[PDB]
Amino acid sequence: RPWPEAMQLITGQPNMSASAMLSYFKPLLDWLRTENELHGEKLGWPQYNWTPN
Amino acid sequence: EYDRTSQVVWNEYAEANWNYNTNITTETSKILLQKNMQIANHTLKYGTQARKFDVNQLQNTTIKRIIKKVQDLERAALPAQELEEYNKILLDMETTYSVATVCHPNGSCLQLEPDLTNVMATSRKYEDLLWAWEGWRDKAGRAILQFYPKYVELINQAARLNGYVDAGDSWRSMYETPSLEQDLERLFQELQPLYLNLHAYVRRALHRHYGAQHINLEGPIPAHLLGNMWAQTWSNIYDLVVPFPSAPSMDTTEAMLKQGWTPRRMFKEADDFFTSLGLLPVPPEFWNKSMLEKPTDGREVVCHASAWDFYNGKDFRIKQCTTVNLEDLVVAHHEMGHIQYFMQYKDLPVALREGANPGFHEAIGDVLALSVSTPKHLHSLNLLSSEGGSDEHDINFLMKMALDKIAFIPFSYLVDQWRWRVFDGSITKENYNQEWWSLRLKYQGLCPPVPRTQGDFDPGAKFHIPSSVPYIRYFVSFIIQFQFHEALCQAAGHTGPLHKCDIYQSKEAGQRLATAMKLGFS
Amino acid sequence: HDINFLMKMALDKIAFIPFSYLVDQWRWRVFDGSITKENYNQEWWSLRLKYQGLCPPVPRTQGDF
Ligand SMILES: *[C@@H]1O[C@H](CO)[C@@H](O)[C@H](O)[C@H]1NC(C)=O
Ligand SMILES: *[C@@H]1O[C@H](CO)[C@@H](O)[C@H](O)[C@H]1NC(C)=O
Repeated sequence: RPWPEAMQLITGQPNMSASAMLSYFKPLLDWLRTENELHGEKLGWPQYNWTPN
Repeated sequence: EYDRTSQVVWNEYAEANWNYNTNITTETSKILLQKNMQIANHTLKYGTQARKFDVNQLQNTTIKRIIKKVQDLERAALPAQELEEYNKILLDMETTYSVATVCHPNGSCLQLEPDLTNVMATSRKYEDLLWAWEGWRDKAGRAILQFYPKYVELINQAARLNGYVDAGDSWRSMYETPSLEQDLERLFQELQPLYLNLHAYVRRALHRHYGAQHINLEGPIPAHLLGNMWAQTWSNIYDLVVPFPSAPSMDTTEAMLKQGWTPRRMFKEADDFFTSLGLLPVPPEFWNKSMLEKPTDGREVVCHASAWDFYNGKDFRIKQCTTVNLEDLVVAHHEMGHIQYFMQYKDLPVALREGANPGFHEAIGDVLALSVSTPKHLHSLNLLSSEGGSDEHDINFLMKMALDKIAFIPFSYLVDQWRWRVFDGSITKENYNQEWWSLRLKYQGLCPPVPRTQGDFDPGAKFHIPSSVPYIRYFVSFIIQFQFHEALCQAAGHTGPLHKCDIYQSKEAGQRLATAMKLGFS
Repeated sequence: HDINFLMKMALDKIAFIPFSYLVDQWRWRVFDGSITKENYNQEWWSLRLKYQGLCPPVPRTQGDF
């Protein structure tokens, strides 16, 4: 049988979602955001044209 | 009824555009905004009326075409607040690009069109070129980046309401080609080897001049060591890449100085060539009603534009002012072609008064310009060149003409490729510049002279990016104009060395151009 | 203890997510003919920079694969 049927059988929805992954790492995500805002750091790499050597 | 009302509405809108582009103030901005609101109102009303019609069941072609073209509202499909915000964003981007001047804080300041372009095309010092390039990119891009995401979102919303898909389909639908991208990619792959050879030769010449610290044999050339602020048409100044300097090589620098060669008489010469081709002349009011010279005050015009049509059948002005040069002559020929194309289909209805293909305008304007740039026609008019007497002269002219019209193909492809990618959401706001420079490296052979970090909106330095006009029409026109010239030279009765074939009193070629150019968008 | 364990698991899995998304993306683009042959490493490193945020420690010229 096609994949969505087994997806619905295992969980209940015939779709792929990242909500479970985000919920699993929620305490870590919150603590990491707090630490990053405390340390004064910006997300991403806004100096993309950079090479160590 | 639509034609009857649209004629006057668009005539008044074009008058407002003239007044804004010549008498730049804040009252001109207010008048332009409110007249944009008025034309949006008219277009919305008549498009809503035409939406009740059905195009599929209409058993005709011309009326079907008119209804189909009027079906979409373009920008006027947005809500009132969204339309007002979009107009304000577009005006703000245009006015922050036109007025931007970058300078050393010592006190002396320079403008793009008068001085920065001149100081970039003339100077040969690495540091001065780097200063000009970096400063202009800095100021223009950092000014425009604040607005650009909002403009992208609003234009995407307008296109989605019009029934297209994320504003890429909207601009690709002007060509009526479901397979446009594949055809253009095939054409670019065909032109790739010649461009690669020219790039290698130019890199060798630049390494000979600037040394090895800046330019190495293996690798890209810096994007500012070429001649233009954007390197769109690089090394048009070919004094550094001339194959072998020969005595009969044309100078084309003093040949328009000891004879005066005012812009008025250059446009007169272009019009005379157009008439001798066998085409109807421009109305006499054009010269004394338009403007093509420097002003008598500080505020003259926007940085760069093209010819303007008023759709009322009498006003065919030209706005370009660039003093006197050979590039000025070719640009004047291009604008004369634009005007003659605008004037050929005066008989057609207003909805069809656009042109057969957005690239056809530039292609037909520039094919005669390509024809007149040959040394034979220059010999026939005020100059003395060896023509086809020496093969070395022919190869030098070919190289000079190929530094134009080639190395512009990759840029004209690249700009609209990047804009299509950003419009369709593939380029996220966080990496506007990284993908632009990746395209610059991939298609062209250019590298950023200075590390260009995120937060520098390099694509905003091009005028067409904030002004929001398509750019791939130039690539299409540069592809097509050579086909047009080949056909017109075939109609001349001889082909031989096509690189030096010249069109002059070819009545049959002019007639063939007219019978297929009078069709317009029909 | 909870934060340490979650950080270890994140380093195990979420650090792997973008690389696994990028490698097959590059391969798909190669098979489609959108990568040609002149720039194999260039597009790979562009994808690495865009997704995983990594940079070549040494200048990677063409011919390295
Ligand atoms: C241009 O603007 C000035 C602003 O003082 C105005 O007086 C003038 O009438 C305008 N030009 C024309 C031709 O109306
Ligand atoms: C545009 O039409 C609407 C119709 O409701 C009207 O309210 C508005 O005043 C019109 N605007 C202009 C500038 O004519």
